[PDB]
Parts: sequence; structure tokens; C-alpha cells
Amino acid sequence: EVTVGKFYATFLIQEYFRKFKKR
Amino acid sequence: EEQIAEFKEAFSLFDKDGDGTITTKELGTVMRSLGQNLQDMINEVDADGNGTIDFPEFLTMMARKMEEEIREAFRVFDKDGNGYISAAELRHVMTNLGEKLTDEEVDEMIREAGIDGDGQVNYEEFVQMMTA
Ligand SMILES: [Ca+2]
Ligand SMILES: [Ca+2]
Ligand SMILES: [Ca+2]
Repeated sequence: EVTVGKFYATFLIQEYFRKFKKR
Repeated sequence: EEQIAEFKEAFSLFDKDGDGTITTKELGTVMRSLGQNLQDMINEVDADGNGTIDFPEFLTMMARKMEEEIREAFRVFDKDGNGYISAAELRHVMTNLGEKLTDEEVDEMIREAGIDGDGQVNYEEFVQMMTA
């Protein structure tokens, strides 16, 4: 689904920030 | 449990004005910031059918989504569509998205400290807020 995947795209970058913060 | 908070942070980035609803214009600015160029997106998540997305509807869509999602993410970041994400294209999307989350974090810090827009603090209140 391109729709939820578009919403998921921002969530993935946001989670990469959070995972990089715990380091 | 802790995933709901992460979803609320993803929701608050779209909900810039903080009224608790994601409008079609608020969804459009983030998509344009990712390099993309809409009504069906909002209607696909709106369960109550008022034309806007509240957080409970956003939670259901994001929880129901949890392979193909990462491919769509790759497509959004691959701006020129050459099958690769270059250094500039990764930096651009993460700088745009990172700066927007920083802005949301700033607005939450200002609201939490009681200023909440159009407010002010004197030197004594500034010291108390900026220390401890
Ligand atoms: Ca709003
Ligand atoms: Ca709704
Ligand atoms: Ca590329």
C-alpha cells in the first residue's frame, strides 16, 4: 500500500533518529 | 505499549497546529517536504468520515500496517528514481524531516513551560526554566 507506506516512511526516518539517539 | 507514544510523535509531526486532527493541507506539506507531489489518503483512514484524521484513526492504520512498506519508503527517498539512494538524497529527506521534528519538539517545550504562544518569561522565570 503506497498510502500507508507514505505514512510509514516518516515513521521509519523518525525511528532511525530515535535509535541513533540511544547511542 | 510504548509503540503508541511513538505513533503519537508520528501523528504530531503531521498535526502542526496541534488541534488533534490531520487536515488534507497538513498532510500535503509533509508529502511535499519528502519530494512528493491526497483526498483518497485522508478518506482511507477516516473512520468517522468527517474529512480529517484524528489520532485513534491514525493509530488503527499504523497498527494495522504492523516488507512492502520499506520499498515505498525507498521510492520516496530515491528522488531521481535511479534505483539508489545517494548521500545527498538521504541527507535531504532526513534534514527536512529532522528539522520539522525539532520544530515540533520546540513547540512542545514551549507549551510545557507555560508560555504556550504569545506568552513571555522574565529573567527570574528564565533562570528557573533554563536550570534544574
Ligand atoms: Ca490540525
Ligand atoms: Ca475522523
Ligand atoms: Ca537516486
